[PDB]
Amino acid sequence: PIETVPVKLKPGMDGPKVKQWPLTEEKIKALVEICTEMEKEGKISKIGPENPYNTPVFAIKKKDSTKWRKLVDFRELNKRTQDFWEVQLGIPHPAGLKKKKSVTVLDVGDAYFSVPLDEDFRKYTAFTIPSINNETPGIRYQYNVLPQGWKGSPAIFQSSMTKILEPFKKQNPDIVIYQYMDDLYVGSDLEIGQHRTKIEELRQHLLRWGLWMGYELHPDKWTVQPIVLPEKDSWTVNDIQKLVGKLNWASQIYPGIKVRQLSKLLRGTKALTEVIPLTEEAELELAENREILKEPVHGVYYDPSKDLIAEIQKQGQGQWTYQIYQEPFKNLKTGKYARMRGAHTNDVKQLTEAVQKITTESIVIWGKTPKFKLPIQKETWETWWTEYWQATWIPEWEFVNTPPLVKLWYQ
Amino acid sequence: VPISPIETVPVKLKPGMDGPKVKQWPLTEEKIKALVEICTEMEKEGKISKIGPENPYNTPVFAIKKKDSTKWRKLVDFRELNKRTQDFWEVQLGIPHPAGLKKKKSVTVLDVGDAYFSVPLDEDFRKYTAFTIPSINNETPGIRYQYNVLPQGWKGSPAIFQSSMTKILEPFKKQNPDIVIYQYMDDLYVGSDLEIGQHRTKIEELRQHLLRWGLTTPDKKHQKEPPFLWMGYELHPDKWTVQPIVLPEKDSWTVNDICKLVGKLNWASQIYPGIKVRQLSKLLRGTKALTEVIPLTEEAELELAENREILKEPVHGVYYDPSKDLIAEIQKQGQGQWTYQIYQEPFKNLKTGKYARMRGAHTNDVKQLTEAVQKITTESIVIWGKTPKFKLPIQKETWETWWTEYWQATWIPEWEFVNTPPLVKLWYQLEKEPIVGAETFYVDGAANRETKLGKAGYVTNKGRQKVVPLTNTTNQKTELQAIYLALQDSGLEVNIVTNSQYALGIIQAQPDKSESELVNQIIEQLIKKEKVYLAWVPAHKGIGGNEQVDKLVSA
DNA sequence: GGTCGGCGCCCGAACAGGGACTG
DNA sequence: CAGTCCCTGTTCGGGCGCCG
Repeated sequence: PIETVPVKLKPGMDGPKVKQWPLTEEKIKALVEICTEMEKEGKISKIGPENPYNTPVFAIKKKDSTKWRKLVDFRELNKRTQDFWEVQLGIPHPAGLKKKKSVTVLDVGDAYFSVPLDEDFRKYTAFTIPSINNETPGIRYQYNVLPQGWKGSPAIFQSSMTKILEPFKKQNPDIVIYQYMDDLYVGSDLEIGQHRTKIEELRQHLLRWGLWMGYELHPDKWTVQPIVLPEKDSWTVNDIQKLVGKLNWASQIYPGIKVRQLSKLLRGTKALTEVIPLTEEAELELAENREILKEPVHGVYYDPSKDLIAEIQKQGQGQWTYQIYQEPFKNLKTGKYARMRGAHTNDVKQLTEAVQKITTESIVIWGKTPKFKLPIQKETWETWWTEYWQATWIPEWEFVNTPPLVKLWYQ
Repeated sequence: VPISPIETVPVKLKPGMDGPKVKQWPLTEEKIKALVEICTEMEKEGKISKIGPENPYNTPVFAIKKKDSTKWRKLVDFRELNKRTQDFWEVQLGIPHPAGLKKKKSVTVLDVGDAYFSVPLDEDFRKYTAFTIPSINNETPGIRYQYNVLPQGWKGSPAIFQSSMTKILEPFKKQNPDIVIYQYMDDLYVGSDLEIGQHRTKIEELRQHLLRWGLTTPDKKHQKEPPFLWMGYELHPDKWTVQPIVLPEKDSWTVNDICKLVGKLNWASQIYPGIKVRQLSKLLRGTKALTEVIPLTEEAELELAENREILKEPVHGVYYDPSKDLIAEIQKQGQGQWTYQIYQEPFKNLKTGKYARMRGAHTNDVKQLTEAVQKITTESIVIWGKTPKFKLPIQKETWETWWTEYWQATWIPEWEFVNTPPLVKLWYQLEKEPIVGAETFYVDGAANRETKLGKAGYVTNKGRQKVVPLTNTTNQKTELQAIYLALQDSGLEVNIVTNSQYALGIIQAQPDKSESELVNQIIEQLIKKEKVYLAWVPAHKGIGGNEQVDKLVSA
């Protein structure tokens, strides 16, 4: 007996038409039990080939989670409905969430099943479940309620969500609550003990309205990875050539970098292993360049109308560096990840873990998911990335092949 | 017109477009009789109905012969209707494979006669399926019908049938869960671990369940005894094989004959191990006419004689056993060719295959091996839903050295080393640090865009120098040329400093084959060395001899 | 014959995006 | 400075195979 909020696509764009990729046996069995249960509860309903739209579907297991979780790759449908969840029913991003001592993520995706979906828009939520060895044709469904992983679900449920959080926000006016996709970010400066207690109060406060999980974050302990020059006492021709090449690349970001006096030490056609004493004019050019690398870049600020772009560089030995920017060489944040799961044995798992960590930071700081430039072949990523995904959202990505230049972001 | 028991599928046209209005082709008198005889029979059974002048739509119609039968098939040229009919999402995601079948006690295969003609069409859509049947006289106005079922040739007929057929089979599968029904169009593979007594009953229960919806299961197409003919294979109680493949024995080969030869060799490679179509596919490159006669090369005649000898011996595949692990083993066949076998017990292949795609202008064996592992993985997840364990002809230390040092993310699933030559290895290793006591070559090369003339050379720390003039070259070919000179004129250990990101990006990927002859000559020189250290410095910064050699190779 | 849908392979032409050099 | 071109990778169009 709930009225539906009318939803339309962006003008001049048809619905999504993305083929389903092969799924493993454990994933197909988990989707059949979930969809049959969702069909029994009226959440979904079978359709036919007269619906020309389709969206890929697979299943995941969150961190330290035994239960499977259905996930729909609504990245194409979210692009074709971008004007809805931004112009009409947007969500304000609290700038104080990133300054909390502890931030916890809650999966509230089960609440969106309580709200029905507009009848004219159900045609675009279609998805197909495959069968092993193509034993049976595709078993197609479509959503009758707000789908998990659709950017229009938290916008429609936002008015209902604020009224549920109003009694809790009143008693705790210092706690910041942000909602992105199927997740609820709750941050507070309280001690770690009483912080988890306030979470359980919010969990029971949400259970009495018809709704678990928990992933802890600490944004105040998020560090950045600056560009650092080596601190050598004896420099060789090879060291100075690598230093000049690194400072030449750094000059694209810090315009005050000079390599005039250092390159003068590379006049003769000397051997790479030969030791070179640093002149007086070169020791000052190196000390001044170290100071400029300490200063912040001039004119770097986040623009809400521009998309975020993230680049990841494989540094070996379980090390991974990254930078987030909207305009080139205007990095909003840099950093490095080390000793993640799959270190020293699996690159794809480390990259999948890195993308999830970077995306989570992009949500806490700016409230958007960046488009990734992944250092991996397309066929290598599309084969294994679903085996290591543990998040309810999926960012956009493209594939790059940039051989290492002068190892700029890692010593 | 009576109502069909099967629920219809609502079909629309694309918004803002009307039905087809095309004139009929001139038909031969032998096809006219074949159509009037079928049209008057489908009208009696309620599959087509007469229409008057109130239907302003029309589309051509013809008929082709059935294979190994005197009966004719009616087809409609719905090319104009398909353009304006709504888009459908096909539910046929792939093709089933016999290697993915499990051993069942009793097996039965049946076929539904005239599958499309047993499923009704949407009531509001029948008006757009109007056609004319010409009589034996050109002056006769002819009879006009409209379809009441799924026509053959319409782009929505296969998609509608597969989804309508699945909805009828769901209540039977829901009551009989242990029965395995492989549904592909009208072909129904029904297997069960039930005894042969209760199996015949369930088949007759299914033949009556399908009969309640207008789906006939004729005993002519019924199959009760092995070997079964299913999806183009021969299903035996313990093994399977493809139906007999016949390769043409042309004394003069055309381009279309090679395509039919390559197409059947690719189909044969799924169970016949060792099929190669490298030199035969080299006959199709740069060719324009399908009817152009092309002579067979010596490398293509040898490759054809080998594939003909493999097809002489009989091969058979087994069935999938979920209780034992899945194993895949790859072999480096030719230059750029790979073959693999998927099995659970030794020498009992579930299926075989080949991978030979050349990706990029520069590659090595480790990259191609990784691409093959990924092709086998995705293929295995389709058929069996799991990734097999791999037996790869690459040392464990060889792979550990590759992926740890490569700048891209790369990974291979759980695998083990099998010592089957030729092994896959890295043919050279660039040092991580400059080599002490090694001559340091500062190389550079440039060219002119207009004159296509350039220089390439080096200057070392021991006073050594060289400059070579080059004709019809580019800036990238000269910088590669300067590194090739430094490799030729140096000892076994050498440090090389360049300002070319292009030349450095190719060598660091450790290629062992390239489409460029200059790169292959650099590779052959790198294999002869013992220690090679490449380094990059920015140009125009007055760095070392890289400015002195830039001035020598400027023009 | 010159109908439809699906999947696979092989090729070339068109697209496209980055790096070094030039008015 | 924006305009090319040298190079390389991707995407798609079209032929064949196979199945219904």
